[PDB]
Amino acid sequence: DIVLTQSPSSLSASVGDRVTITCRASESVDGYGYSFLHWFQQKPGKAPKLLIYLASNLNSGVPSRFSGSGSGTDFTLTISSLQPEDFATYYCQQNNVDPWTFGQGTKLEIKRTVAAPSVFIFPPSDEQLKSGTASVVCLLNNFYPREAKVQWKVDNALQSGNSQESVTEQDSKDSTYSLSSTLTLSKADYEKHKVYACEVTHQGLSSPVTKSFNRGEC
Amino acid sequence: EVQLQESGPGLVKPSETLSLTCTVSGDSITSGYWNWIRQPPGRALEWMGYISYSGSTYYSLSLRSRITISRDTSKNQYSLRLSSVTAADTAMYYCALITTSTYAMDYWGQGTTVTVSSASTKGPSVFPLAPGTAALGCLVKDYFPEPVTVSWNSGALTSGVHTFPAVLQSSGLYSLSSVVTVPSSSLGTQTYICNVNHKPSNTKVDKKVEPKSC
Amino acid sequence: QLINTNGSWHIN
Repeated sequence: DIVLTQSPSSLSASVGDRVTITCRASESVDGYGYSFLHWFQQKPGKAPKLLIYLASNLNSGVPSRFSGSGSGTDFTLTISSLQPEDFATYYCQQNNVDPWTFGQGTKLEIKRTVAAPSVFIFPPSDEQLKSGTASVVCLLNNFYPREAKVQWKVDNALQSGNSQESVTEQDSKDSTYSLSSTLTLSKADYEKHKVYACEVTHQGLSSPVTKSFNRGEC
Repeated sequence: EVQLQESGPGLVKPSETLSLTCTVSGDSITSGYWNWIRQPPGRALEWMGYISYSGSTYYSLSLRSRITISRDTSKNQYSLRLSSVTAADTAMYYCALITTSTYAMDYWGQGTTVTVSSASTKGPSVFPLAPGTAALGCLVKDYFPEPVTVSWNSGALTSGVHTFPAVLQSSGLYSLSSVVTVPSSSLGTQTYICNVNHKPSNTKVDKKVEPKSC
Repeated sequence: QLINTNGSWHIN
């Protein structure tokens, strides 16, 4: 079957940098003077948006920094000078050769300066405690780069194996990340200890930041 | 302007048949080409098939023995049927239109997630993450399958909202939190409610988040 | 306007 190969599969660039993404078709996608090769932009959790149609036509409403080139088997998407909102996965798509296909996507990541996280800690709710489980949540808000270390401590005892992390995708305006770390304990285990603390190590912090609370529906 | 909207069950059992409908507004399905596209989690888009303005169809060869696309112009809808599903069919499913203005997939629905699993649906438990700038949120625990969506104040509060990717727990159920930052001075005066939608179980939960004591 | 049949666009 026809295959579309994109290159590169991922790239990191700073705001204002030029971006070039290639799409190679294993056979010609041309017909009747057109190239049936289209480019899409897909942001996290959203449907793809058409950027360029028929190789070189800018779709209505798309910023002019986007352009497409190419013919036959070789195509290029160019972003002349990147904006923060260009963070996305980009796909090529051909619809003139059976079977229709997409490229495998190119993920564009945005590089920027260091931003320290703002840290918040949340105790478990009384309503959750009834159920026999306690979730303690630590929020790291609006930081860069993504790399961060979160260490839980309960009555000064370091925790391991009972926490899970989740990180947002880069923000469309300032390219930062936010992260949650969730510590899961038994109600019994939660009620036997007092001091709950989340310690955050990140490039933007000269020394680790700890947020804590003392238990109890006090 | 044309708008496309997917609907149908969010969970299907292995071996059974997946059905989805795309309801179209602002344009008649007697123009254009009406497609189904899918995307397994974290993977590339895959074109499945179309039904045209005339009722002609075109299906992906690898899906032919399992796929049907049908339509009802009185309802201005078209539908996907996919038989004998497996875990390979777990995906976000999109309907998309090709118009002859571009010969491209120029208009898309928002997508609907279908998970192929023998496990039962389970709606979420929602708990408060209680509060210059203050943070607050909702913990959305123990639901299946994905996804949940979260809004704040019925969509009126959007700035500073972060809803984290779901994590699969050891229980086989999913969890996530949604947080927002707001002025500390607004605490006690402004009400904050997280609106959790779990379409797979047709459950909605609206949790008010306020300060505690200690 | 071109017409699509079996994946390919043609005159008609």
